[PDB]
Amino acid sequence: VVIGIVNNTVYDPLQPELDSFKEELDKYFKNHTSP
Amino acid sequence: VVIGIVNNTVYDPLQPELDSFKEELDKYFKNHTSP
Amino acid sequence: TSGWTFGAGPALQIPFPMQMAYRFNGIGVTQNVLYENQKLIANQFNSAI
Ligand SMILES: *[C@@H]1O[C@H](CO)[C@@H](O[C@@H]2O[C@H](CO)[C@@H](O[C@H]3O[C@H](CO)[C@@H](O)[C@H](O)[C@@H]3O)[C@H](O)[C@H]2NC(C)=O)[C@H](O)[C@H]1NC(C)=O
Ligand SMILES: *[C@@H]1O[C@H](CO)[C@@H](O[C@@H]2O[C@H](CO)[C@@H](O[C@H]3O[C@H](CO)[C@@H](O)[C@H](O)[C@@H]3O)[C@H](O)[C@H]2NC(C)=O)[C@H](O)[C@H]1NC(C)=O
Ligand SMILES: *[C@@H]1O[C@H](CO)[C@@H](O)[C@H](O)[C@H]1NC(C)=O
Ligand SMILES: *[C@@H]1O[C@H](CO)[C@@H](O)[C@H](O)[C@H]1NC(C)=O
Ligand SMILES: *[C@@H]1O[C@H](CO)[C@@H](O)[C@H](O)[C@H]1NC(C)=O
Ligand SMILES: *[C@@H]1O[C@H](CO)[C@@H](O)[C@H](O)[C@H]1NC(C)=O
Repeated sequence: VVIGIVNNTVYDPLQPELDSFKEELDKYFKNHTSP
Repeated sequence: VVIGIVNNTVYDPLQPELDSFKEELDKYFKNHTSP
Repeated sequence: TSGWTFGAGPALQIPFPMQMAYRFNGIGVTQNVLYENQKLIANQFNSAI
């Protein structure tokens, strides 16, 4: 509907801090197979 | 204290994406118990 | 051409379709109403003139 809109990405704040926990969780799974 | 308040539920923007993360986490445990 | 900036200082150009969104924000209406009803609003203004 809007005339003149442009194409770009939108960075969202929750995704990076939860991605820190996601990397932490992947590391925890990987270390959890070690024993 | 407030006169005239009504009863209803309140939706919260963090619950649904952390619920998707909880479902992903449960799926990850379920897959991790398979081997 | 410049909204209200020319009366306050150096003249700063601004698109009219954004100046009207600023006016709507001024009168307490969110700006997306303009971007969704621009054609109708323009027709109203022309008919009024
Ligand atoms: C910013 O990103 C938008 C999403 O990728 C993009 O919209 C995409 O535009 C192309 C071409 O205009 C569409 O491609 C389709 O084009 C016609 C329909 O008009 C179909 O018949 C074709 O088979 C093809 O599928 C994409 O579908 C469309 N994407 C979406 C999600 O609608 C914008 O174009 C990008 N911004 C700019 C300035 O290009
Ligand atoms: C919206 O939800 C509220 C919370 O569930 C609810 O409040 C509840 O109201 C009932 C009846 O008014 C209470 O029931 C108690 O009533 C008397 C006290 O007046 C007690 O002696 C009884 O034993 C019984 O326990 C609930 O305790 C009360 N809940 C809470 C948490 O305080 C509202 O009534 C709901 N909205 C509407 C319009 O009903
Ligand atoms: C601005 O005007 C030019 C032509 O003068 C046109 O090509 C362009 O699409 C216009 N931009 C918008 C956002 O309408
Ligand atoms: C892996 O888990 C063990 C206990 O099971 C712990 O001692 C160790 O510090 C962990 N390593 C990492 C990198 O998390
Ligand atoms: C509004 O008035 C009616 C009676 O006129 C009363 O039953 C009701 O509780 C009132 N509502 C509030 C929010 O005070
Ligand atoms: C389960 O984990 C294994 C790791 O060996 C992976 O190859 C597989 O794709 C996983 N399946 C799902 C459904 O996540």
